[PDB]
Amino acid sequence: PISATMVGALLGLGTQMYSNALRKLPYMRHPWEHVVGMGLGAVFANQLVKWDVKLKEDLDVMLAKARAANERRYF
Amino acid sequence: GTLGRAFYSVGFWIRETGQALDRLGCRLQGKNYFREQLSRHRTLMNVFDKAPIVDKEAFVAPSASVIGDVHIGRGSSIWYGCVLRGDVNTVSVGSGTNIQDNSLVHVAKSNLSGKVHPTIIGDNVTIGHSAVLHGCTVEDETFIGMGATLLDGVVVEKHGMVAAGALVRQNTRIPSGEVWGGNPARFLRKLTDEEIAFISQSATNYSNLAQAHAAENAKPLNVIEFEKVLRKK
Amino acid sequence: MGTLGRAIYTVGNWIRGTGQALDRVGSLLQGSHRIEEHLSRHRTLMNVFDKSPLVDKDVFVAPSASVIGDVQIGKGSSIWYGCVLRGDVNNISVGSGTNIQDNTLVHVAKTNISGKVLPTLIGDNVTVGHSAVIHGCTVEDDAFVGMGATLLDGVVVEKHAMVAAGSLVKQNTRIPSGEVWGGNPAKFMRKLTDEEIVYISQSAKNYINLAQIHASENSKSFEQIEVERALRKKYARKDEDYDSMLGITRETPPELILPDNVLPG
Amino acid sequence: KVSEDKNRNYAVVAGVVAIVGSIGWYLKA
Ligand SMILES: [Zn+2]
Repeated sequence: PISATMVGALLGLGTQMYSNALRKLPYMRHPWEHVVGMGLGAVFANQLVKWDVKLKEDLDVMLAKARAANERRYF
Repeated sequence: GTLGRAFYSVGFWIRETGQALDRLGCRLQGKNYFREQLSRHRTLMNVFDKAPIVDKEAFVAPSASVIGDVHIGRGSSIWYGCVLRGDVNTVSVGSGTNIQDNSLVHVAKSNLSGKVHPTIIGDNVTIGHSAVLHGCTVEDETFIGMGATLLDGVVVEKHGMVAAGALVRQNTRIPSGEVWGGNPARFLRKLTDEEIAFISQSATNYSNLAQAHAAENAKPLNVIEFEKVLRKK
Repeated sequence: MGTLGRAIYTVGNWIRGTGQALDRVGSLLQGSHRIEEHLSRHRTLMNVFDKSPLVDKDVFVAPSASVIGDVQIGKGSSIWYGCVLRGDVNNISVGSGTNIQDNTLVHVAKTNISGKVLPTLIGDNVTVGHSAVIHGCTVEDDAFVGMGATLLDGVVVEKHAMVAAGSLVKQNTRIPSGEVWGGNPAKFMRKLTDEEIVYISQSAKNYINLAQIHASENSKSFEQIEVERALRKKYARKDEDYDSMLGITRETPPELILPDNVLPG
Repeated sequence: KVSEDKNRNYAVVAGVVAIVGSIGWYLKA
């Protein structure tokens, strides 16, 4: 369906064409750069999803510690 | 159509990539000649599928510009500095017709001012130096004077003559055997039989002069001038 | 240099081969519709009917100009961009210090309809404006032809005579000295003042100066073109403040400085 | 026959080493 790799590749393609358009160049001015941008976008999206998972995992442990400290007050 | 235009566009992406690759290969070998400013002028230029079709006997000067759908017949000639643009509509030139130096035969660039009329040039027609023909029709054996301007919708009938420097306004029909001149062009006098003989003899002569010019331009490019330009200090 | 240089050279050869193959594949995908650009076949100076143009040493002929056949151009003259001097059926003579401005056509006639057919004669210190048409006529020395004017066969423009811009001068018309003619057809407009004679002379003298800079630029080789491109880039802007901090003064190189005779001052 | 700019050759080798090292870095991580 809709995966991180696909969204990232599409966003990398969009960035290169957006960058070409901001410079008033043709959309496909340097197409190898479009290939590079798709690759980079896919890499970045997969890494971002993995990083989000790791961050949630770490936040769970830290909230566990916070709740333990707060529950210490009622002893 | 759309599929051909998509393929033409994707081909440009592959070509631009290949040309960049070639430039990379030269940069690795320390060659910079790809940076030389060389003229990109093409005598016959295409706009996607619209390309000029030129008879093998028709002389075209190397500095002339023939753009888009432009038909040139046998024995015709396009002289030095001439510009023929056939993008928004077609330009057709009949057999044995001379377009003299620096002439412009073009169609309307836009349809804002109405449907874009094509330009039709008949057979054995003389178009004088630096004349401007824009979306008109010129019938067989007519004379267009040097520096004349024919706007769109103008009909020049057979054996009709437009004097030099005449501005023929839009939709102005020049009847046969009539000399029209001035700004705007109006009837001036009736054409004489000697003038008709001179018209035909002139077009026959220009076909023979064009043959001469087409031969000297065909000469192999001098390697001596090439070496002189290369070795300048 | 050495083994590493040779290895990189071979790799670059492979890269160029691949690039050209990719270019061909893209061309095939385009449907062979695109007409390829080729080496330029325009000849600035060309013979015809075994007649060779005779051009003086210090004459600026623009590379885009077409000088064909039996054409003679004198010292200090200038043939600008897009000019066509086709002397194939007859003789074209151009005097000294005469400018033929951009996109002008000069032609001759083998035989006119009536009268004696004559070559195209242009005298000394004559100005011919942009996109003029000079056909089988005679322009005497120190005359003025406005831009977009058309002179037909037999026209004679006398010394210190002016043809106004856009004029259509009918066949065998004579423009007398000290007179300005104009219109379609051309006709007498008024007399020429002394300030206007001075203007004509100063026009020819200004164009001899302009011809020098244009001739210098158009004859530069690839190596010099690249050197001056780099220089122009290096001196386009300035940071005189940091120069003063460094104790240096950056000077414009002489190859980028125009002669004083072409500057507005 | 030979490329003579030695600094350019060194830079070419450096770019090649960067690319190959990036590939190996990914493959062994
Ligand atoms: Zn002519």
